[PDB]
Amino acid sequence: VALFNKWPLTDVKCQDESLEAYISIDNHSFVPHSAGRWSAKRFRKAKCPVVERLTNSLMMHGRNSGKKLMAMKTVGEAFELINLYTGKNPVQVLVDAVANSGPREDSCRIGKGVRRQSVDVSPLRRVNIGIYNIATGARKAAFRKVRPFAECLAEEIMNAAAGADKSYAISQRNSVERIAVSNR
Amino acid sequence: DLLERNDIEVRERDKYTVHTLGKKKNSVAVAFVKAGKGDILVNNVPLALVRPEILRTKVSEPIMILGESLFKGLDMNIKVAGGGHVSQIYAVRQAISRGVLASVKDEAARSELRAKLVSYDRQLVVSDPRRCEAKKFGGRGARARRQKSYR
Amino acid sequence: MRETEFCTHIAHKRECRICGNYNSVYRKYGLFICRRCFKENAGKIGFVKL
Amino acid sequence: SSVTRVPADVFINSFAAHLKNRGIIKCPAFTDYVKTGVSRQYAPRDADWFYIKAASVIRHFYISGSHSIGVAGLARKYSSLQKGKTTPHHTKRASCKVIRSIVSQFLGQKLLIAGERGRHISPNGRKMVEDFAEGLQ
Amino acid sequence: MHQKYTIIVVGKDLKLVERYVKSIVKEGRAFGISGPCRAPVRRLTITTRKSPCGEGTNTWHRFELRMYKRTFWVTCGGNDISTILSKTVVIPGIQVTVEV
Amino acid sequence: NFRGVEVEKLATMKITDILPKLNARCRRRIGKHGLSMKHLRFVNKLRLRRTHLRDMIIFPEMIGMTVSVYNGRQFIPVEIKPPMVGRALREYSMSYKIVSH
Amino acid sequence: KVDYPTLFADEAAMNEALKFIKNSKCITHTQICERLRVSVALAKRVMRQLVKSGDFAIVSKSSRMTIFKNMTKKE
Amino acid sequence: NDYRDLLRMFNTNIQGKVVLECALVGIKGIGRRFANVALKKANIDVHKRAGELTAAEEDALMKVLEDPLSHGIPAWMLNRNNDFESGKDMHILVNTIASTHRADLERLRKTRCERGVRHHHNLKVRGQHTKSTGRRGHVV
RNA sequence: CAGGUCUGUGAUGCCCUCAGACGCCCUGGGCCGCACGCGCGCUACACUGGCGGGGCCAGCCGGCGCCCGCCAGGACGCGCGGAGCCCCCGCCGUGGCCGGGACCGCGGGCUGGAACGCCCCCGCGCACCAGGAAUGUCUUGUAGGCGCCCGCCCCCACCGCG
Repeated sequence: VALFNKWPLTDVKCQDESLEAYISIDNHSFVPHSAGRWSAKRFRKAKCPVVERLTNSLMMHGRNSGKKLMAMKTVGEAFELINLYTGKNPVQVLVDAVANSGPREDSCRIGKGVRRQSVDVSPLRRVNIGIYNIATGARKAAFRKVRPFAECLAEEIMNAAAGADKSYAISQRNSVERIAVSNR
Repeated sequence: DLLERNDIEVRERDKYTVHTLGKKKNSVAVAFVKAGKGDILVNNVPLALVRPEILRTKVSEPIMILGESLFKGLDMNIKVAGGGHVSQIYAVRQAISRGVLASVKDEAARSELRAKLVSYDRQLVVSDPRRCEAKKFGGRGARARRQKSYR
Repeated sequence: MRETEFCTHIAHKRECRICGNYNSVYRKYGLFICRRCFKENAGKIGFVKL
Repeated sequence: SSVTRVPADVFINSFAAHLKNRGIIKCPAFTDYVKTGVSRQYAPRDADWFYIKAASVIRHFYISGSHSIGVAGLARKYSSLQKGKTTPHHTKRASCKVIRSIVSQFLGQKLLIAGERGRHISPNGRKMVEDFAEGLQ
Repeated sequence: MHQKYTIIVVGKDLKLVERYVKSIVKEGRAFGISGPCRAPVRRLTITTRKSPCGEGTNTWHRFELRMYKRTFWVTCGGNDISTILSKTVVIPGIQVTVEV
Repeated sequence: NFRGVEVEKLATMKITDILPKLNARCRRRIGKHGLSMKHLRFVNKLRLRRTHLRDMIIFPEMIGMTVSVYNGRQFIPVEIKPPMVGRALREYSMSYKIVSH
Repeated sequence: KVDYPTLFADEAAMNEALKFIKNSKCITHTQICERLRVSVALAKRVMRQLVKSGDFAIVSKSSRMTIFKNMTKKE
Repeated sequence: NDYRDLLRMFNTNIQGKVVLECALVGIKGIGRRFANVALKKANIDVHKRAGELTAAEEDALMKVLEDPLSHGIPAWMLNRNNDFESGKDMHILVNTIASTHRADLERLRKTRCERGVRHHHNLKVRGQHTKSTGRRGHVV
């Protein structure tokens, strides 16, 4: 299977053994349009191509609700712009970006009378927040700029994968985690 | 467009061994399979050239998993009506899978071929049950409701 | 005389059969029954619910 | 058959150059400065648009075969939304005169024959359309 | 003589129309009466507010009059089918019409 | 100046003569649809010289003569002048009054 | 805050602008418009000239976004 | 290499940078015979980006603008279609638009007419709702 | 429930009215005014966008042709018939700009007995660059986006029901 008729899933293995189970490349299908019901069942969401989850996160804000065909086109162009600069498999750079963008600690009240305490983010939530943060940083970046959505999405993934704080998603992870360390 | 009796109306006879029906989101495809050279035609048009250029791989997906050699030797005439473009691309992959499987029929090879498709993609050979829900009074949406001004 | 000042046509005078009311004629299938008048007479016309 | 084997757009553009080269249609040049469809607002910027529309309209009449589609039906095939109003936008048919002019030229050319109700493609015109299609292939 | 007489049965109730179908098919089966041609149901619909006034959350009564119509084809002598109409079971409130 | 013709020429201008020059509504009112006897009879009173007809449109000969028009309560006095010819007097007589909040 | 170069850039600085994009390993029309401050409308017409040259090959070509990488220029 | 700075044509500095079919769209905010294209299309080509308008071609564009039917432009267009006083149809552009508009507005004041009386009070003409959307800037 | 409807009703107690009528009609005008406050909605604030051609996809359910007109619409006939989004190639390209389309001046139509109703053509080019305190709806074919039909109806939907 070559996603966008160009990229295999053979070398795409997640190094993070805590997050590897919830990221799946086995179900990948050229063109991330599988109409499989992810809403059904508590953890069927986990068994979904990571690239399709990104294609579902991309279509937000209402003015762009439901247009998967346009989102997956962006994912292909973004992957080409990641291949063009990183010079690595872009499905594998996304896998590293999802792994890093996910914070491991959050703040919730915990049966307190507004006093939040430290909690541990679940390994599914880490994957869901990570992808959501990648797409929302790009969304905000391309709102009023000549820079296309594809270019900013390509750059957040490239920045997250290393861990550069320029990524809106990694800044969010460090803010969430730090509030969790103090509310500990 | 709505489940009309227009199977033979497009093509007269032609020894179409099977007449499968694949239906996704109010779109039905009647696919007619006969011995051929591996040609597949949809709506009197080459299957490779389909309207959602991005989803043109989804149409050819059953051929890839099953194998080109098994597909070779078949000619399929598919007529899709109802529904919309993406469902019509989902209906034709379902129709192609069901029809090619019909040639094996009750064979052990069919059970393997149904399992082979069901593993790569389940519901490729099984209809998707989801259908549109009705609008209810007091809401523009089927379940959405009007904003409450007070309270 | 009186005739020229009596019921001169300005437009159609349409009423619900049974109510003689101009409002809400509801002539969707030529059934000129009032919206309220229709609910009293729906069983007789045979109109039925889900 | 043939016109299907060649992608629809790669046929229409090549046929537009062909229908300007063979002198088929001949733009009225009075409809050249008009905008097709009440729906649009800024008029075609192509300047060869009449030829693209002419090649598209013969290709429609070819796939119609004996259906013999009317000019108003073709106008509903070029209908778009009238956007730019506070009231929500709705679909609006294309200008009838432009299409009527295109179908008129084909009837005189004998590329398309007249039929009960709407006109349909003539055999003589079909020959030109399919030979061009196979030639592109 | 030998013309084609079109019988059309228009009925609000499905069970009543199915009964007329059984009688018509049985009487004309010898005369080669055609099997019932069922028309797409005419689900004439009126949705009206349940309240005479405008008070309360606006509620709607969804009333549907479904009309079921069966077209029948018999080709034979006219006099026989005129009698065939008497032979078929008469259903009150259900109508039959013959068109040549 | 009014629609090309000078005022003296436009007052001599026949009603079907000044109509090609007038606007679309006027052509429908004086041409295709036309007017009834009561509208004509009011025009006849103007001819006699030497109303509730808001629908009636101004005719060229009537210029210079002031016609009372009902607003639904009182007969508003409306003068007839050259640039307003062919325009319904219903836009000249006002039923409402200023907002005055 | 706009890119004032709009039509046919300027004169002889156009050659240096061409040199800058050739220096980039891979380019996008929007990327030249921000990096060179020349507008993306100008970038499309500039790019076709250096694609005819054969300096860059379009890895992916779409009406939405067109992206190019240098075929060679290695040494 | 060939690009020129903004030229003042018709009392406005039309930017040389913006496409010529739309750089003329802001002709002092008054005029636009082309409807985005017709006037220039009749004489020259569009999409020029502007700043390359030859002065002779610029004069030719001015000539069609000033005289509509001399170039055979469609009578269905034109800012003025009947001339309330003159009786003739011609394109009215730039300052003339303001002058003609003031005369029409003066004419409704001269012959008392509801459109003018509403205009004097600033009350909306043509638009018929003031109960709610007539708040405007807290004043009509 | 003292919720709402006596103004849907040859449903109706009682009071009023009852030929200078509160009967029933007829002409004109209002309900649609508007310093303003508030409730549904609608369209925007752009590039995942606008604009041009091309592909072309429904369902509740459903007529068309030919010719003329810039459209709007018309004439003359007959027996029939189908979306947006999205996809594809161009263009503009971060500029209140070609975003947006409020207003406002001619003009062309329509329907009716009659515009003040609606449609359309060239202008004209408003706020709005993402909305405080608050608040609402929603768990799969759902939200949201996007069309379409019908009800009332001379014309007319930013509405309701689908």
